[PDB]
Amino acid sequence: YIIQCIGSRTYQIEDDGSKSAISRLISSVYKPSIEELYKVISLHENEIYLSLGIYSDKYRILESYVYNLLSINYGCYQLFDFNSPDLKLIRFILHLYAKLEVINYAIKNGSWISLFCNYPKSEMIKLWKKMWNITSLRSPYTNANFF
Amino acid sequence: TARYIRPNLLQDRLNLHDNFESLWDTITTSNYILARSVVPDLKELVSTE
Repeated sequence: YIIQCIGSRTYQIEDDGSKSAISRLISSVYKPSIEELYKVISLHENEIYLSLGIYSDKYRILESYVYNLLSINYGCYQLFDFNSPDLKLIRFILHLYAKLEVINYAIKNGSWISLFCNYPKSEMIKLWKKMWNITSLRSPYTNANFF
Repeated sequence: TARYIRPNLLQDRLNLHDNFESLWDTITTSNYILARSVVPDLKELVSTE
């Protein structure tokens, strides 16, 4: 039903930061994971390492890290076009959170819901700090990635 | 008492560029790598960072 309404994608959502300028520059033969790029990007200009042999990319590293934590590429979500024009029903994280909520409701109800967001300007700064301090949860079994 | 062998070096008595492209390409290539083997490796220039 979700595909019938919003469609599906024939692509994978960059979830490793492989498509960032800093990574390309580092690619030295070393290969830092998304986690490392995430920690490194969250550093001060002076500290930001390029010790290996060699920007505001800061947004993209976070995107890949977040998508990884949402397994947006595994499970059944990998079959959903998360940039579907049809998925209008929403009025970066606020948006993705908005999209997931609508999709999940669709799966557990057959009907859609529209979400509105009036996030105060003050609240955004508090939230912004939280974004660069998210830890993980290993469990590999959850692996549903089939196609 | 000295003597020396004159390595003769007359021109491309074979105009190897007229129609034979195929081979020129192979030459250029060659002469090219040859060049890089020379082309002095640069020196000290504003630290990357």
